[PDB]
Amino acid sequence: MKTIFSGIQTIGNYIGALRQFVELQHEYNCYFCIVDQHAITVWQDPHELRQNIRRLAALYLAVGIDPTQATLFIQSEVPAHAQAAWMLQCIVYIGELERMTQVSAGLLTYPPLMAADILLYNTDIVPVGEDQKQHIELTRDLAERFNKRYGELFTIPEARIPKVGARIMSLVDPTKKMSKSDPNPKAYITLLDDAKTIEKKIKSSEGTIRYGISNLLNIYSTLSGQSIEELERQYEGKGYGVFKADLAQVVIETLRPIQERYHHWMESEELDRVLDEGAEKANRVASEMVRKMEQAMGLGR
Amino acid sequence: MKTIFSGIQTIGNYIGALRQFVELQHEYNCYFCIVDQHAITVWQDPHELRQNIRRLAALYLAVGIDPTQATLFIQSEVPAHAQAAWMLQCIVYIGELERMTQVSAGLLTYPPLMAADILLYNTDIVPVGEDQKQHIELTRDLAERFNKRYGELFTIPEARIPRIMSLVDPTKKMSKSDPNPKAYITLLDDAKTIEKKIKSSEGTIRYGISNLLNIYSTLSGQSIEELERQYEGKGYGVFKADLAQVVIETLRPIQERYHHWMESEELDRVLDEGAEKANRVASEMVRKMEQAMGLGR
Ligand SMILES: Nc1ncnc2c1ncn2[C@@H]1O[C@H](COP(=O)(O)O)[C@@H](O)[C@H]1O
Ligand SMILES: Nc1ncnc2c1ncn2[C@@H]1O[C@H](COP(=O)(O)O)[C@@H](O)[C@H]1O
Ligand SMILES: N[C@@H](Cc1c[nH]c2ccccc12)C(=O)O
Ligand SMILES: N[C@@H](Cc1c[nH]c2ccccc12)C(=O)O
Repeated sequence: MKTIFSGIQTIGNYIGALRQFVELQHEYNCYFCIVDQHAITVWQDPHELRQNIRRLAALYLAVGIDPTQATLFIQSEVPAHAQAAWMLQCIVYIGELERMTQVSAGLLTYPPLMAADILLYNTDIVPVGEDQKQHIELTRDLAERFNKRYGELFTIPEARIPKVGARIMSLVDPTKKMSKSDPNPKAYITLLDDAKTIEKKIKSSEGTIRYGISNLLNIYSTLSGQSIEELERQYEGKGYGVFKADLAQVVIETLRPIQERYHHWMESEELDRVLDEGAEKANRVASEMVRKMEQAMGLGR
Repeated sequence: MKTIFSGIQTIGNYIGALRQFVELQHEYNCYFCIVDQHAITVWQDPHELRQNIRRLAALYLAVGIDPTQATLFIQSEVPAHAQAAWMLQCIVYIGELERMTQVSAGLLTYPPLMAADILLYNTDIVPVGEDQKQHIELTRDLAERFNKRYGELFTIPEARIPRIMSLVDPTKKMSKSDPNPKAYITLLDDAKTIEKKIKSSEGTIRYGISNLLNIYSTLSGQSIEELERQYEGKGYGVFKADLAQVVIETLRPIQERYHHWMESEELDRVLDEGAEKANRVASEMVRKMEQAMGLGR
């Protein structure tokens, strides 16, 4: 089976990145890494960090990520990551690092950690956007550079969101992508948003439902299963008011089961057990790579 | 006891640092790390590397380093090293790094790794020279910045070592890295090489001749005042012949033990026990670090 690696630091994420994973995970060997070591490249409150790792894990599970199916782990719990990362920072060039479009040295040297994340698992696909295209080009060069010197250890990874989905825009600025990092909470809808916020958020000159309206349609159709033409027919003479009233219900219906599970997980001692399994599985596959890598460089014995 | 940490990548060395430790290990908690991870910041042949790691260990044991006493281990075998290094590579500044007095990024980022090497063990002293003084001030700075943000978790380390020149250039310092193999005497140099190297205008033994006295004076236990006396009214030929014998006598039992360690499988066992011990101390420091930063659970 092919290998997929996703490193994770809104309904736009569910719909673009996170949704097709609940089933893709059945046809692929999937890894969902919570990159907490990448997160400290910037200022964190230890309490929020620790607590943000938890919710994320519980959310991926609440969404349908199956731990029997996929490997969901926390990056720092697999030391092979920081190990392979060091070896790769020894083969990478500063020039390469500074040329990175995107001060603590972590802001500069994190690219080799992201490459280690990927290369450790002999991954084939990396479900990332164009914003990470440069990071992938680089981990692909690093793999090639190492495979040529020491002989082939790595699969050269490819940048793909297999079965990718509609791009979700902001509710305040439909020319802007939906981002949880938005200063206006009204711009996005969070997977944990309560029925009432969703409604209010959805509620806030031409008047025709035909493909901001184009964003509400993309949201409506992916979430309801209907085609944009179905809905264009459905609302042929209808106003934005009832369309929105309808759309707010399909969003609440989607997030309800999700939110109900997120809470069971957050309360379950099974959450900690699922992450323990995932790091064991990962440490195993990763630990093996690290020693094949050292074997090749002449490290230790 | 106070903790001493030494990271290792001639007789100049032995006289300088390594020899005293044989006594010190009993009074201090000493760690002798073979920095194989630092070694890869520059081009290595995988075979020679793997090989040099082995002999360095055998040489240290052969010199008198007591494993029941100190901790001799290979850096790569303690993962906590690269983990702490990353955490410290996020608090260090690039500017800090770039002013580093000393291309592959390993050549710019290894300082945070060298500070972790030290900080992981709550080391009090680091027995290094002046060339590392910029390196130590930086690790004292990183520890400081960390404690003040998170709380008191590292002992601020001191750089103190509780000078032999080249034999071909007495204004230059002895260094294996000399293009000229006669500039130095290796610990493994045979008796013939030792003699030759030592044989190679005032003609008076008073303090390149001041260097020989210093080599002699300390491998012998005698003193310079007492050696000047001894060698009143003789010249360099005898002085040089007696001195080649104190050097052969010194290195001979070291070479015997070294060879025994090199084919003994107690070697791999001393190293296993060594990494095990390090992993224990370091691992705990690491989870204490992630605790302060909020990493994992
Ligand atoms: N508003 C959005 N619309 C579509 N895809 C998104 C949106 N927000 C995040 N993603 C995707 O979800 C994943 C999370 O990465 P990030 O871009 O940081 O959000 C990536 O693959 C993004 O491409
Ligand atoms: N030729 C030498 N003369 C005196 N001390 C030396 C000599 N070589 C090494 N040392 C000491 O032993 C160590 C090895 O030097 P280095 O490992 O390059 O920093 C240092 O701590 C020096 O202070
Ligand atoms: N760097 C990515 C997250 C990430 C870390 N490691 C990865 C490995 C593969 C894909 C993505 C990642 C981001 O900014 O969100
Ligand atoms: N960087 C040192 C060796 C070293 C690595 N880590 C260390 C920690 C403490 C003291 C020295 C070291 C050298 O150039 O030789």
